[PDB]
Amino acid sequence: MIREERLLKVLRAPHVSEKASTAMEKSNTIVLKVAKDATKAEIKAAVQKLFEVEVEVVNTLVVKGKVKRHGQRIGRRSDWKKAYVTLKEGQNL
Amino acid sequence: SRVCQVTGKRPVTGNNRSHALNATKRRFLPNLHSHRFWVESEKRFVTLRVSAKGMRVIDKKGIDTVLAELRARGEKY
Amino acid sequence: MKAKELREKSVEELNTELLNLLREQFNLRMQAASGQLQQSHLLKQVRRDVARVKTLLNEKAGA
Amino acid sequence: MKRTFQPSVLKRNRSHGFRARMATKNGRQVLARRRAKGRARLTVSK
Amino acid sequence: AAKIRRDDEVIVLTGKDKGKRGKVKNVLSSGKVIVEGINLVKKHQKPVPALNQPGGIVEKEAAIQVSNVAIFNAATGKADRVGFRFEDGKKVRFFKSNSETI
RNA sequence: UAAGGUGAUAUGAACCGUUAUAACCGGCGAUUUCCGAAUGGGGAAACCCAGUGUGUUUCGACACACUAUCAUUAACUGAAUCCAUAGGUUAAUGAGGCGAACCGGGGGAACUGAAACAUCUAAGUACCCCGAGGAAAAGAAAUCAACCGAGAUUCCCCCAGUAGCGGCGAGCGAACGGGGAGCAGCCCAGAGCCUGAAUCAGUGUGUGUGUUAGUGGAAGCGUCUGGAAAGGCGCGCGAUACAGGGUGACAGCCCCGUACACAAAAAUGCACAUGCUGUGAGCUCGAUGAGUAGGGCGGGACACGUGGUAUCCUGUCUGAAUAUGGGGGGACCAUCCUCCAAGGCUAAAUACUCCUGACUGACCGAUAGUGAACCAGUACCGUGAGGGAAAGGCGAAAAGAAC
RNA sequence: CGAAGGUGUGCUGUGAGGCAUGCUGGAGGUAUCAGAAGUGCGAAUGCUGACAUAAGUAACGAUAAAGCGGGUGAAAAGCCCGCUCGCCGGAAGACCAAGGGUUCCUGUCCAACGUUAAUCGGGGCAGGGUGAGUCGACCCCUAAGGCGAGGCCGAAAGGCG
Repeated sequence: MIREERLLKVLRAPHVSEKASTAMEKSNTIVLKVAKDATKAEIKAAVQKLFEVEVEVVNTLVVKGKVKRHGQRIGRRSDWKKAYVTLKEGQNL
Repeated sequence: SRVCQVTGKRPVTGNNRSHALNATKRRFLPNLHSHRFWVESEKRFVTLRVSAKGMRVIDKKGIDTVLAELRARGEKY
Repeated sequence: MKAKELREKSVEELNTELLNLLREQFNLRMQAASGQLQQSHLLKQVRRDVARVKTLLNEKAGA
Repeated sequence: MKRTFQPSVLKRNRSHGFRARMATKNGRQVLARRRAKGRARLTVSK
Repeated sequence: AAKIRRDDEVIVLTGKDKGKRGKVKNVLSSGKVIVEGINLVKKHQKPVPALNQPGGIVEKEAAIQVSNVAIFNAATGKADRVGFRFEDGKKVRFFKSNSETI
């Protein structure tokens, strides 16, 4: 099918909120970080359903977790999946 | 393993004793050979690894009774 | 006796489960990433609400 | 000089990894000893 | 139950000023109560952004214990101990040597 | 049970709640990602790849369930090979792996001692493996005794470091008999009367009794020192409660408590006619476990090192009588006494603590006590198995020093 | 109305020792008589921690040397900018695989690491940054080799296939 609205829990944060993200928003693409087990078709259907805008293609990259912690206590941030949602037809930006 | 399959004879470990009573570990082994016995009721030859005492037990008791005890124990015949 | 869910012993709980996920929990996530103040207890309340609805779904298979 | 340690994750895993330990009963005993000791890393390859 | 309520007119027994009487503001989980105007102390506030920008030596009430704080009695002007008894599941705190329910 | 809460370093922000429905604690549930016996195939742990069905479908596909190996049983097909087996496929049941100590069995050392060392010892010890159970093993005489008798097994104290074994060296070391804890005996080898005929095991209840949250719980003021009184002083009260812990210094009467009385929706462990289901009473007659006892050869265990060596197991080769009978009483024979091997089951006294709760200590107090009082099998070191630390105390309250 | 501990003083006994007291300390100490010992330390190339000595001594890591002007800064031989000078150039240039794992980029800081100072850095603290139908892995297939249903063998474990 088109994947279910319950299973469309992939859209976590709508914006990475960065200079690169705003630059490719003002030119062409929406940048947002989605899930850990999402697929390209899942993010495409999520954008087309949860937003009103149709989507051309989705480009996904997995971001590693930073350590970012001192010497006495050692920690590691969570690995997160980013997507580059390209939407050309039917866009307002 | 070397099992008599009728009488259940097993390798048993012992000692070698010399004239000066030195002790060295040795193994006592059964007299096992693979023998086909003719079973009339099954109309076929059944091959079993058996001892000499197991063969005399077969000659005393009957191959039918021996295979019945074998089926009771569960070992494949 | 500590908690009462007689308002959700009704049938057709899947549609309010859908309304709790779509446009409510997703909207709280988008508004929390944008930055809002009153959303903070609302995420906890919505998560406990979907937990209650799904336990009643596991109770009655009629749904 | 070439030193004794030249690292490679494939030979490291295939020698000292969890599947290599669970293949043999002595490696299973090694993992049992490390679990009984309470170590954070039972398998050091993974 | 608890011998000390959220808002009860209470009299301290030991320390600071012994005889003074106050009303309970907050009861903490450590066994301590903040009572109005008893453990007056002069803490120093740092410069904080938005609120408390200049800072100061502004006063606050410190924590005093439920052991040191005792329930005051209006009928007899002295500290009174608290017992609780009722036949129903709902209990009532009763004064000792006065048989009056708080 | 409740007026306070949203676990800790850790403040904050937004909130929830009245003892009548916040949080907290207990019984019963719901969910329980992935790896791991891992079990759909694979694999370099937490990853890759599927197959068959059911349902939907926006044709892009999506959700869920099942699919490992072995053992037993049943069904269907089925070779060489005519019948029949072996095999193959499906279905139901069961197993796998983990775990500190105790237990039974299978293998089983050496350092060491003999002032060397080889018989001997260390020692059936360490270790490896298999198998369970809350205990395991053993167990109702082919047993001791000595002409009187005892009457299954286990464990404790004697006997007793005796008798004896021993390069008669080092060393090893009983039983008989006595005092105790605990203390019940049964079933098949076979048929009839007898057929739930007692006992035993499973299964929700009934009652008593605990367990897993809890409830109430007595009785102190004034004054001096002091930052603060629980201390000094003076006068009271409780005590089936003066075990203990904290509170600004040492509290029977400030708080939590304790002695005492009470309480369990719900689930569970022990004890009845348990209701039921199965096994199976009691009487009569009959029998009494064959490659077995025993023997030769080689070993092993009995305190017993083959010696005059009885007893048990048997790798090997043999091999009876069969209640007109056989075994034992420490070579062996006669008399006498005693008991019936070659089939099984069995509580208690017994050994142990990974864990749970309460209490105790002429036990330790941060180089001590666990390696670890501190985010310790952590940091580090090694390819790995593995090794493995250092590190406690502000104050009563942060009032943690505004300017 | 000041315990144990610490630090001086005085007195005393033949000795190990004891008593009193000033200062520090800010909560314990336990005559006398018995009782039990983890009961006394200068040594063991003793174990652990602290700190001296040599001593402000050797050394500061390829002899591919640097000089100047300006800027920032509390401070400049070392940082940035610029002009000269020198070095490598089948590398001391550039790109992968193994390996490492955030060291990459930007803003800030100079306590500890930089064998000196440091405004600087592969250092501390915050944000960022890795986009694939065609490049690799995954997947199809196989060599050496591994595992191996059934099987053969082996006290058990297990060995071979």
